Amino acid sequence: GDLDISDTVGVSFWLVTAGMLAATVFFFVERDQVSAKWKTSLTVSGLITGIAFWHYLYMRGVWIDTGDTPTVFRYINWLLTVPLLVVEFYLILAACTSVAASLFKKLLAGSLVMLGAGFAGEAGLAPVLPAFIIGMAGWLYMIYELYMGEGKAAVSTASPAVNSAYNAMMMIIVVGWAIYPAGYAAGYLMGGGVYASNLNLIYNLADFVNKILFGLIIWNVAVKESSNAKLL
Amino acid sequence: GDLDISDTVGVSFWLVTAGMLAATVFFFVERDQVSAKWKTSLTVSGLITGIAFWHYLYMRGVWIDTGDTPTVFRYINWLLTVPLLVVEFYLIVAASLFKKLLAGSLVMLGAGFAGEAGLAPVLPAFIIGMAGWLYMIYELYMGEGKAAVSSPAVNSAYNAMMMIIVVGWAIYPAGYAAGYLMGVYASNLNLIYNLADFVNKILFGLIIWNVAVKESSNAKLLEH
Amino acid sequence: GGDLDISDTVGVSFWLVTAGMLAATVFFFVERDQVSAKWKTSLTVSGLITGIAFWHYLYMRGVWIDTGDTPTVFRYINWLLTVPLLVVEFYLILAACTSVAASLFKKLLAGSLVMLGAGFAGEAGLAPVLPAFIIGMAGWLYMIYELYMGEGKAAASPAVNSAYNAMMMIIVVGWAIYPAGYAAGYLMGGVYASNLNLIYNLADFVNKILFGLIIWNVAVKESSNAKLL
Amino acid sequence: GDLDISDTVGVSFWLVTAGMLAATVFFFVERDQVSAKWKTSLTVSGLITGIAFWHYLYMRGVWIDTGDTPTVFRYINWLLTVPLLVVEFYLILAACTSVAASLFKKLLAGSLVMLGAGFAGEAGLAPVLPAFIIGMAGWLYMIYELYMGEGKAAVSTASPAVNSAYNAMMMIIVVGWAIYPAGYAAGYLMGGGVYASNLNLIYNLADFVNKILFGLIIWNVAVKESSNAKL
Amino acid sequence: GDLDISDTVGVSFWLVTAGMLAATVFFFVERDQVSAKWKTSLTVSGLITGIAFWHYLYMRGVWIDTGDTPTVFRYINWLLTVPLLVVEFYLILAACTSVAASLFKKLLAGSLVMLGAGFAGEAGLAPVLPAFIIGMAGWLYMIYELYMGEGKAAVSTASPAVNSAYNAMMMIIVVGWAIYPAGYAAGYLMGGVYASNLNLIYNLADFVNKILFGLIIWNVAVKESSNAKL
Ligand SMILES: *C/C=C(C)/C=C/C=C(C)/C=C/C1=C(C)CCCC1(C)C
Ligand SMILES: *C/C=C(C)/C=C/C=C(C)/C=C/C1=C(C)CCCC1(C)C
Ligand SMILES: *C/C=C(C)/C=C/C=C(C)/C=C/C1=C(C)CCCC1(C)C
Ligand SMILES: *C/C=C(C)/C=C/C=C(C)/C=C/C1=C(C)CCCC1(C)C
Ligand SMILES: *C/C=C(C)/C=C/C=C(C)/C=C/C1=C(C)CCCC1(C)C
Repeated sequence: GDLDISDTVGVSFWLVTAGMLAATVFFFVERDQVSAKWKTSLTVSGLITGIAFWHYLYMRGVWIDTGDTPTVFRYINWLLTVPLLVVEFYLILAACTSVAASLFKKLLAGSLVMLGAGFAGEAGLAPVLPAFIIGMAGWLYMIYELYMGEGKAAVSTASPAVNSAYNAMMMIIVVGWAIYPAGYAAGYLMGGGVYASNLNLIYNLADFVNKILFGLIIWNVAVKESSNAKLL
Repeated sequence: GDLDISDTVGVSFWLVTAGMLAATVFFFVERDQVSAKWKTSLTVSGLITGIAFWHYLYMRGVWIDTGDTPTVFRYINWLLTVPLLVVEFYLIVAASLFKKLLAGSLVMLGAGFAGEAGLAPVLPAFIIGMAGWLYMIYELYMGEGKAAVSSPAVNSAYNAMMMIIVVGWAIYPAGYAAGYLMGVYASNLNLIYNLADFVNKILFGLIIWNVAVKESSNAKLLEH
Repeated sequence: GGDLDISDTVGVSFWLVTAGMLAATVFFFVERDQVSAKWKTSLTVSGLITGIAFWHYLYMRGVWIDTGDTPTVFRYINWLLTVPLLVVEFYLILAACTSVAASLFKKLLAGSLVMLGAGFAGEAGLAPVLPAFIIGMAGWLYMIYELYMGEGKAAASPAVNSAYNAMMMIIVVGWAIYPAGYAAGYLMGGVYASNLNLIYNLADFVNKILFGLIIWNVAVKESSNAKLL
Repeated sequence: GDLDISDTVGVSFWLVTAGMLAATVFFFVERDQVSAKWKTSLTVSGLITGIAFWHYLYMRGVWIDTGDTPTVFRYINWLLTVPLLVVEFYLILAACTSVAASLFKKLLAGSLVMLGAGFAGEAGLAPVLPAFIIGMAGWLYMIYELYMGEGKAAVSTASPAVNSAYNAMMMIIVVGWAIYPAGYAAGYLMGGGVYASNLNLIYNLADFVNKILFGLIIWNVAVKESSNAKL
Repeated sequence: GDLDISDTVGVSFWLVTAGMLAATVFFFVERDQVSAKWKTSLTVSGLITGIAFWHYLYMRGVWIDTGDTPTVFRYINWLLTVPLLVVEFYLILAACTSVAASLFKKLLAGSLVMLGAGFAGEAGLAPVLPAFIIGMAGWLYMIYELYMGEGKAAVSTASPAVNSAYNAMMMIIVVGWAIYPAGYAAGYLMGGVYASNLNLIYNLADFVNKILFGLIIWNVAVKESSNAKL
């Protein structure tokens, strides 16, 4: 049975699964193109893409066998991978800020509320819009604390590579992550049934941008910095 | 079809299965950032998560398929993994302590199993289980443990292995207690076991990793 | 559970190329330790191209044997994932030769996406077969154009030159087998299912394995030469 | 359904399967902890544990499914691994004596007689008692050749590591290997019926001792030498 | 159930499958015991045994389910692996002569005629005996070109290791490969198909020529790499 090109959510799942699998191999193998300062970052990136891979196989499974949005798998994957992205965030902060381990506590706290509220909405354990609002709070609390709350502590200019990582991190958590709540709105906040296709299409683009492309930017910083240190 | 959310135990199983997979990969890959002094410790850590992963697939499998607590899978998994944790201490008087810790661990698990499998009433089983566990902690003080291991990095490792067997390990008897010694609560029992395996196998290996990476970086830094 | 059907010529070809991508992937990933930092990402990308092909070859061949129909979607999804990856390789190479390298990447991607879009519309019956072929060649020739004339018309290293040529050579001579196969299938005025698949499978072998091999040969030579210091 | 605890043999296969899994990973991954002097040894060590894992999977399948002692799988496994262990013995002996090549041939001949006889017994192609004796002769001919025959050549303490590995080889053939004929006696040479439970339990233990544990001995010696030689 | 010991060839398939599995692992892992000169060699060797393994798994499936000879899996396996052994030969040849590229194309052409012929026979596409003679000609032409043709161009003392690898290559294509036609002869060239002998001989041939030949190269390479460091 060839892929059904009409099942475009079907195809999206397929594409992203391959993207996850590839990225995963790429992050692990390229660990040797970066130095000890950078290796653990690549491990975590690969680990994030890796877990998404397996969860993508299951997500696609259920879509195709039932045509229902795979909410529980979706959130289980976020539950597992969001904390690790937070760990990448922490790893970056620890290079340029005194408050890195305290921030990590609050960023984690943000993310759990963000995710729990989201899930409540989609699970029908809470009305959609209220749940969206609390979720948004969670996400925004993280942004707040990172740049305006406790995070305002240090913006150490010391390393061009660390500024890049820091820049990339901001970019991902602000515009990067914005794709998910966009997804949630499209699916649940237009006119009450669920617009299941557009929900999943957007979620799928968001995991690609946020798991694969973020990983990719960090690797590029990592390789560039690694190579300049070699020259010297 | 989609994962059934109302099955909290099923979900917990899923999550730790993934945690174990992830940790196993992480320990193996990260061996390249720790000196020869630490590599084997990371191997052993990866082995523990590895075995736990396979056993989590089956434990989960049983739960979804029948609703029964996978007691034998659980205990067999501990039987394979707990010895490897004790090995990690020997890697740190040594051969004597290992043998004593092993015996403790085996008395501990044996009694636990006895109770859960119905080969002994649960309370006496709990006491002998507790005795075995308690004997392990004892041997790390007045006993053969008062051999002040020369090496700060060795000490941070040892301290953290000291702490895990005391506070980390307590989650299991807590698990047993919840399930068998309250007013069987299979659901609560499996939730605490899951959490205990998660904390103890992942975080402990994370500790060793952390010490090892720090020690190794410092030692390559003094190579100037 | 029987022996491979010998009558089924298309099956044998799928089977073979499947194996070839499998071998190739292992080859490229393993051999990374025979090339320098300057070349390693190339080999990775090379390996990911063949690895992703491998998985899709497994599905393609299963679609063929179980139904006998042509695996258009699996075939195009495969190229959608691998072609940009091949363009990334051109970018990686071109990062030496010019400072305009990031521009070319953007343009070559757009060209190739058009090339595959046209082709797909053709085989999918979303657009008539012959005009689809035309827009197909447009994207392709546009790619070839921007490399030979236009922007890619720019320049300590005797290896980046061979790899450059390798690229210019393959995107012209190598990639040609694809529209050659499309013509064979849909442009004889039914659909020539077997010829199509045989040529595509042949093109994939040549362009994914043999291209990867050329880069490997350049990287290996350069790394052992630069080692003499 | 959960593992059945009353099926002792069943549990034994499960434990040993998993041990073979872990040890395979252990011996491969740990190769970067030993010098070029020892790597191939750890490779062969992981191969033996590796091949044994796959066979343990099948052996356990058979038992769980039929209750029959999985003879052919057992001896197929031994046929693939014993020659490898004999290869490891040759490598050690290479560092000790000039007679190393003929010893290897002699030992391979011994072990094949040994395994052939044992198998004929268990598969019912020969009486269980005489097969055992020929089995034992092959085994004993190996031991003889190491201790009194062409192997009385040179103990030659070239290295403290080579000397440790040599002695490890010398012990295992005797004390470690002895578990197998003991298991075979227990299963075929003591009763009315075949004592399959004991037989499988003892073989399981013997694979564990000889593949996993003996592999760890080579690993131990090899890590110590390599770390010492580096400084 | 337990493996069926009466099925000699069943068991034969089992034994070489596992040997291919082991040998693939051996060769990839052991690359860190040889220097850059030899690493690709070991990679090709692993690739040969790796392809063989996957094919042996299908070949055994076919022998159990049907009891028939898996002729197409076998030749498909050979079609993938022989070109690779020839690539290996070219790598050996390149350190010994300057006519290596010409030799590679010659030997490959030889080997495809060799395989196409044997297959045509076994598949029933061509009478069994003329097929044998033709396939045999392809082989012999390969042996012609190495000993008396373009191969007469040069030997090499440049290294005693390259000289060993050369010698092994010359030996293998003569005594090693000879096991294959012997098997065909056994199977199709006696009375009115001796399927067991054929398959036993071919499994033996794959073992000697893929696993054992591989081991010889590996050995040359570890000696040479170990001396090089000294
Ligand atoms: C790897 C996955 C990542 C980094 C996922 C991030 C997901 C979010 C930031 C989701 C956010 C949501 C809101 C901010 C509003 C309520 C529910 C959401 C979950 C979809
Ligand atoms: C990797 C798994 C580990 C380290 C498991 C450890 C389990 C224990 C320390 C359990 C202790 C128990 C008691 C002290 C009494 C009741 C039964 C218990 C076994 C689970
Ligand atoms: C790994 C796959 C690669 C590099 C595929 C390349 C495919 C092409 C260059 C296909 C080109 C086509 C045309 C130029 C005409 C219209 C449609 C085609 C797709 C088959
Ligand atoms: C990895 C497995 C190994 C090294 C197995 C060795 C098995 C033996 C040495 C068995 C010996 C036997 C006899 C000496 C008496 C006859 C029957 C036996 C085969 C089990
Ligand atoms: C890895 C497999 C290899 C190297 C196979 C080699 C096979 C041959 C040299 C077969 C030769 C045959 C003849 C020389 C006569 C014609 C029929 C044969 C194919 C089996």
